[PDB]
Amino acid sequence: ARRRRAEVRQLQPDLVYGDVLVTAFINKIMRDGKKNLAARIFYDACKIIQEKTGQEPLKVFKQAVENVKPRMEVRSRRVGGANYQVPMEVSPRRQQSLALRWLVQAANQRPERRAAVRIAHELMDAAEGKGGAVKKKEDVERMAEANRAYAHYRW
Amino acid sequence: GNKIHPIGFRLGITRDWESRWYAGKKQYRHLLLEDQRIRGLLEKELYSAGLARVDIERAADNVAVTVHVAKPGVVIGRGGERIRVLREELAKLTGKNVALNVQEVQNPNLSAPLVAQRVAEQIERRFAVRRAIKQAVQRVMESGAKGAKVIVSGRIGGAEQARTEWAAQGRVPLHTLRANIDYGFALARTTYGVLGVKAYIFLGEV
Amino acid sequence: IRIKLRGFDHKTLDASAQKIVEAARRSGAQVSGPIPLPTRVRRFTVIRGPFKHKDSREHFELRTHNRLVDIINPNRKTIEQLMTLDLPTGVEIEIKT
Amino acid sequence: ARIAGVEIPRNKRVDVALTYIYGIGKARAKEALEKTGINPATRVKDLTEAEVVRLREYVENTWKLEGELRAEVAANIKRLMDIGCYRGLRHRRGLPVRGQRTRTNARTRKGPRKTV
Amino acid sequence: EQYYGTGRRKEAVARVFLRPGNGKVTVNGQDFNEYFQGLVRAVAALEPLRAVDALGHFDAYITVRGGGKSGQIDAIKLGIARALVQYNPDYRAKLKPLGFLTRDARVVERKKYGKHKARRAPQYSKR
Amino acid sequence: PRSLKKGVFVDDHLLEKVLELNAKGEKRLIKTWSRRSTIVPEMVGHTIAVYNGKQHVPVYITENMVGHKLGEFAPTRTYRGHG
Amino acid sequence: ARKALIEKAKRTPKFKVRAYTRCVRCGRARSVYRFFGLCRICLRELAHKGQLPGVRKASW
Amino acid sequence: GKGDRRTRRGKIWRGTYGKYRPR
RNA sequence: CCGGGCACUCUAACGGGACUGCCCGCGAAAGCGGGAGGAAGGAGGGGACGACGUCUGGUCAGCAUGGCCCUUACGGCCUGGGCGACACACGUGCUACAAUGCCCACUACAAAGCGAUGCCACCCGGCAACGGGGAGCUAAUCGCAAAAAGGUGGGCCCAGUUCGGAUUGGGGUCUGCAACCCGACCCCAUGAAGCCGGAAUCGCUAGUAAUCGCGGAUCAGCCAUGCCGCGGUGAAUACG
Ligand SMILES: [Mg+2]
Ligand SMILES: [Mg+2]
Ligand SMILES: [Mg+2]
Ligand SMILES: [Mg+2]
Ligand SMILES: [Mg+2]
Ligand SMILES: [Mg+2]
Ligand SMILES: [Mg+2]
Ligand SMILES: [Mg+2]
Ligand SMILES: [Mg+2]
Ligand SMILES: [Mg+2]
Ligand SMILES: [Mg+2]
Ligand SMILES: [Mg+2]
Ligand SMILES: [Mg+2]
Ligand SMILES: [Mg+2]
Ligand SMILES: [Mg+2]
Ligand SMILES: [Mg+2]
Ligand SMILES: [Mg+2]
Ligand SMILES: [Mg+2]
Ligand SMILES: [Mg+2]
Ligand SMILES: [Mg+2]
Ligand SMILES: [Mg+2]
Ligand SMILES: [Mg+2]
Ligand SMILES: [Mg+2]
Ligand SMILES: [Mg+2]
Ligand SMILES: [Mg+2]
Ligand SMILES: [Mg+2]
Ligand SMILES: [Mg+2]
Ligand SMILES: [Mg+2]
Ligand SMILES: [Mg+2]
Ligand SMILES: [Mg+2]
Ligand SMILES: [Mg+2]
Ligand SMILES: [Mg+2]
Ligand SMILES: [Mg+2]
Ligand SMILES: [Mg+2]
Ligand SMILES: [Mg+2]
Ligand SMILES: [Mg+2]
Ligand SMILES: [Zn+2]
Repeated sequence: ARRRRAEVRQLQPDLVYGDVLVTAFINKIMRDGKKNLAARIFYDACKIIQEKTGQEPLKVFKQAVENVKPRMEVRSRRVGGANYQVPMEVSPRRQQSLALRWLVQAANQRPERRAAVRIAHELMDAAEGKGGAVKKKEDVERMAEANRAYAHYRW
Repeated sequence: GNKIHPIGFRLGITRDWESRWYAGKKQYRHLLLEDQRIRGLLEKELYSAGLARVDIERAADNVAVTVHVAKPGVVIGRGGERIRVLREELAKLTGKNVALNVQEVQNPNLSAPLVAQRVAEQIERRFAVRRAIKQAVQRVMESGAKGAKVIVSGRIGGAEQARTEWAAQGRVPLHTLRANIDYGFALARTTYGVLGVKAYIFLGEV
Repeated sequence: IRIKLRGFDHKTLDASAQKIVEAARRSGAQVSGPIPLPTRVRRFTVIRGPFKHKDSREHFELRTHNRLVDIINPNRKTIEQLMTLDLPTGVEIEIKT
Repeated sequence: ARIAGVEIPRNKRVDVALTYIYGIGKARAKEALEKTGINPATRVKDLTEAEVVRLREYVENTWKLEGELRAEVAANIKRLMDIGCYRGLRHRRGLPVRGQRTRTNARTRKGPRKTV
Repeated sequence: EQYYGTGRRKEAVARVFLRPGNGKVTVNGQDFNEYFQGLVRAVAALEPLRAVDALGHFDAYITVRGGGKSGQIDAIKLGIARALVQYNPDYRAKLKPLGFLTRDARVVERKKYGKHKARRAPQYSKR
Repeated sequence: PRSLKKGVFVDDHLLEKVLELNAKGEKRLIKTWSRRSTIVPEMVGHTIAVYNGKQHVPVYITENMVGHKLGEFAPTRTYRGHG
Repeated sequence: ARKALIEKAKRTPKFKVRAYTRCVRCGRARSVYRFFGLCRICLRELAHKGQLPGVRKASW
Repeated sequence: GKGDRRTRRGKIWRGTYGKYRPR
């Protein structure tokens, strides 16, 4: 807000992987403050991304995450009388947030019926470079590229 | 109009109740009702005397009414006369052991509702309201008081345009709870309508 | 010997719960100490002003505290001196066996 | 149009399939499965013709269904409307019968809004 | 013989007893994993002992009252951490950087008049 | 509605007036203020003027209208439509 | 329609359902607390005065 | 289905009992 | 459960404890940044608390009150009706549109309160609303009372559906003199709109939002999905 830069909340590490990054992904799945249900679905996905592909879920998950991180985004700023889509770098804190949110949102677009499955399948295709989350990243990345001419309007 | 009643803000802190007793669920209403009729009876009669507080205590089917007043004689009567004369009328309505005492008022100018009633009475007598308040605050502070504030509201002097006039001196910390402040209010009926008088006296901070 | 103390005021309840336990522990013999029973609270919610103004309320409450004391080794050495005990007005007392 | 005048949905469990008949809810469905001794969890595409003809015969004889049930509901309202009772007025102006407010809402009895 | 600490969380309170053995754990007359089955957060109640590598050195007979399952879990996490500094006062280190020594005072905030909850204000529309 | 454990409700003062007419030779108009009263098998054939707050409605009683109240057949609200 | 009502409230009804609490102080038909016999308006008036045993402003 | 009286959840919401939520 | 014990937990009163007190650093001071100790650190979180005044704000309908008005009535009493109307229009809400779901069964963990023509354990008749009995308790004893989400399991398989519960038919329960207008509740049948909402627009910064149940006042009963409270689970984000 106005006064001072607020403090970032560090999440209590997950009990299956001891990972602060995994905890975040969990919370974005959490509807209605029902974390336990969100815990299953994600861990269930760890089960699924093991069966349909014999390797470490944490390795699947984390690599999938990196492939969704946008390095450049466009933030609107109506200078003069027109709305300019100013290109901006994305801080790692936001790169994390946007990748995770999109990753879960991309999951909820898929046609597979169980939540456990979708999370797996998106995380599966994400590390392999596909999936709606990576589609959104590439989009937002080209938009900032397209508007490279407004580099001098950056804050 | 935003300020809180300064009495209820201090109950159990700097000010003590005026009906001190326990009662279960099924009797509270009936006992309180009598406490209203009794106050109703006395405050009606004892204005002449200069009523300051009507304390009430209870045990079983009996009640001690400790009545503070500046003129004990108007309460006492001729030799002990009136003090009992009411006690029969009192116990007529009460129908029980009415222990009707009379307590001294050390300084009547350090009694808020007394100061109020006085001023309210004065303005029923066409008295200079601007003056009247300035005097009461002046008399209260001479009585060694630590603070004083007096407010009069309504058709002051008979003017069709209503006006709220006030005066204060020393300290009157209404935001403090440890600050002991007496408050009293009196209604001044006239030919042109109701006038309201409030009194704020700051005795001392405990 | 079951003395139960009910009152709107605990400063008088605990003060009287002193005077009671003091007397029978003096005049023999055993009194099981003053236990502070949980207080029963009757809260009232009221609209501040007389007309409309719904979203402005004031909070009131009525706190009937409770105390309990026992006399373990009774004996009528106490049964008359307790019968002569200066009880405040804001308190109700019960006796049992 | 197997039973009872309606052809109940195949590939669905026999208990729910009966609810697609006018006159039968889940309740009368739980009933006819004991009273005929048929497994509620099996599909209708898996019903024995024996199990069929029994469930059919029972249900058509124990309860009033389709057109007849619709007939009495109609007959019940027709009279209420004709005697001139309040219940009849509300059926004749198409307004809510069960004492609801009519200042707002009531959209199911009236139909879509006719603005002004 | 016995090592004790009081653990509390919101409305939950935990009395916990650490007594050496094979590593058994019991909560309210029930086995730990039995009273906390299907809750992932339960593995965090056994957290402080892992900060001092005493996983199976102590057993635990624990009761718990008030609050909820995960509230009760944090109370447990506090009392078994409490009990360690009584068994080993030199265990203050490597248990406080993990902050296990402290009790988080965050409780359900009061519902206010004029709001639907503690802060959720009723929706409004001027013109 | 009214519990079957209790009785079929007529105001009695009206039920009285009905029976007296059946004996002495029916029938004339009945001014009543009992909308809460149940129509009853003895009331059949008469014509009872039921007050709705403003006027008494001339109501012929038949067989098909037995279980209802007298008030259902005397409308309380005036309404001819909108606009 | 006030004084004939504050007196109609006192007398016993023809049926028990017709019993309704009025404020024993001012006669207010609405918001009447059984425990005091008072309406929320009078309740707040006396409680501030201190003329209500034990009754004090709540805070938590 | 906090509004459907013919369910467990529905009678909970109403605060009532019956065949579908017995005691 | 009994002996026993007050340890613990609690209960409810009285105290302690936080003061930038202490180290490093920047400072003219006040302070600010960081460290330690410590349950808590820089107002620890919430409440109570609202300056002179503003709005000729609201309230003659809670009450008071000047004055103006009515007098077989503009007073008063009663029966019925209305305040619940309905071509429509707005605000605040409830329940939804479903698979992070819905249903059935079994199994857990709260807090605050209330309760003598009052709460009603248990028992038996009814699918049930309930009804008959009947134990206890002026209640840290007895009861409302099950917390619900959660948990183990089984069903449903993407369909206007086992989603959704409106509307209507019918049979009943309860209160109350009396449920036509015009009560709630129960059971069978009926199973509407609704596939996430145009322009527009509201709230919330941490135990918060979201979501789940629970109690109280008023009150015969109840149109409470309202209000005032209480715990359970429990986020995202603040560049500026
Ligand atoms: Mg996206
Ligand atoms: Mg509101
Ligand atoms: Mg059907
Ligand atoms: Mg209705
Ligand atoms: Mg209507
Ligand atoms: Mg487990
Ligand atoms: Mg809450
Ligand atoms: Mg508004
Ligand atoms: Mg009149
Ligand atoms: Mg009057
Ligand atoms: Mg009534
Ligand atoms: Mg009332
Ligand atoms: Mg349903
Ligand atoms: Mg002790
Ligand atoms: Mg600071
Ligand atoms: Mg302050
Ligand atoms: Mg004006
Ligand atoms: Mg008036
Ligand atoms: Mg006037
Ligand atoms: Mg009416
Ligand atoms: Mg109205
Ligand atoms: Mg609503
Ligand atoms: Mg909603
Ligand atoms: Mg359909
Ligand atoms: Mg449709
Ligand atoms: Mg359906
Ligand atoms: Mg019907
Ligand atoms: Mg009705
Ligand atoms: Mg669909
Ligand atoms: Mg939704
Ligand atoms: Mg919408
Ligand atoms: Mg804020
Ligand atoms: Mg829900
Ligand atoms: Mg509720
Ligand atoms: Mg209640
Ligand atoms: Mg009620
Ligand atoms: Zn009143």
